[PDB]
Amino acid sequence: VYSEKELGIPQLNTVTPVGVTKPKGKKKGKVFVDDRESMNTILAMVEAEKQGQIESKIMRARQLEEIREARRIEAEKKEAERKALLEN
Amino acid sequence: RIQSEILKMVFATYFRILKARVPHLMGAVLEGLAKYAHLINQDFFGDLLEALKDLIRDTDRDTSRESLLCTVTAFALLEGQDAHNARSDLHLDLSFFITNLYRSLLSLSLNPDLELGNNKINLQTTTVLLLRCLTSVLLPPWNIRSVPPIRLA
Amino acid sequence: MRPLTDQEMKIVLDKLANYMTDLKSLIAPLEDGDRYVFRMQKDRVYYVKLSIANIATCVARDKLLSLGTCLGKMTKSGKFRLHITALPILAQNARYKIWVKDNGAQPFLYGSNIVKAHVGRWTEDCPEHSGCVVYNMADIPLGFGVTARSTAEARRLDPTGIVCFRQADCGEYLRDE
RNA sequence: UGAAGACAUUGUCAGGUGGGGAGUU
Repeated sequence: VYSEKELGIPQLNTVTPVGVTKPKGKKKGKVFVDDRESMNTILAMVEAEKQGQIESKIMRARQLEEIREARRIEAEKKEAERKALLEN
Repeated sequence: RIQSEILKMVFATYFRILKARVPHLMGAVLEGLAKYAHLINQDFFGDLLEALKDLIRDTDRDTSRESLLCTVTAFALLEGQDAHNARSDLHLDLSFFITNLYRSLLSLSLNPDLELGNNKINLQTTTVLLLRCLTSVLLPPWNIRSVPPIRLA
Repeated sequence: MRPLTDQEMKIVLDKLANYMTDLKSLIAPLEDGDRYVFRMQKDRVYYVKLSIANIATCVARDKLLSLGTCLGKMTKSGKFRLHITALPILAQNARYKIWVKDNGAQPFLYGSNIVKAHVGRWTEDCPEHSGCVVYNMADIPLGFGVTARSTAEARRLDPTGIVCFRQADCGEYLRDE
């Protein structure tokens, strides 16, 4: 058993998009996360994974919904940052 | 089978009153929900707490009594022995109601209608409802000497 | 000093979620319009206020040594490890708690796993391998670890049976003295 | 036309830092 990271295994296009890939052995630019909104999105996923299985259908929906609102706020915040930087 | 049929009709009426928000019936409905929640399926028990939270959030958007009525019901739901033993399994956390009761204490002081007034939920005085919530948080029937000291303070 | 990337923040919070409940409270805004952030300085993660972080930028990176509270370090293989320097954070919002008696506090501070004879108070409905914070009878946090058995299964265990695996103890402060 | 208020905001020099952005060997 050996890690796929250790082997130089090409990345494959699937239902999950590969996106823009980065060359190996080069500067993969650090994308810092420091906003409260960006931290909230990551935190919601972590909490959802730890909680795991919930028997209630409504309680399961609410856990998914709070991640959706966290994503929406982060996207709105980053959009406003782009507009301010582009305009001013 | 007949119990299931009656439970279907009894609970359907309870929820349709909650959706339409009849002011003179919500106290009676919440007593029924607290009385008969342990007779229904487990997965619906967590839904009842979530439905209570939406009612409180709607009133957060008279109004003081309705939010206190739901908070009394939520604690009375968990004070049952069956629901208490299923706390961990069914993910029944009352942290939302404890926090909401905490942020409302300052506003309730300024309210002048606190005194304009065998039941456990349907009580005519908002001050009485406040005392029932406070007794649940600070003097629970179960685990009375394991309560977090910070919450008490 | 630089803030965390999105991969690193996920790793740090995953380890913290193993031990604490309300991680939203960690990064929630304060009264004076300030908040706590995460910073990396020589593969060590630091929990510190944003105002302190901004005014600590004047110090050159080769001249900075500590900042706020140190949660732990990222290992060479990319794996976050908590340190006892993070215990005050862990105890504030601990999910599962274990209390050890006087006969178990001293062995724990020397670096031994808790056994049944040491436990004086459990936390009911605690799964097998969960993160717990260890206290003594005076509610003084001694450290943290991972539980060996479930609470129900630990009750029927032998007195000389491991109930918690040690991961950090306050005696490590004597190490770096 | 009303409100706040000589405080903010903003601007100019001198610095500290800069694992981020641009360029060069």
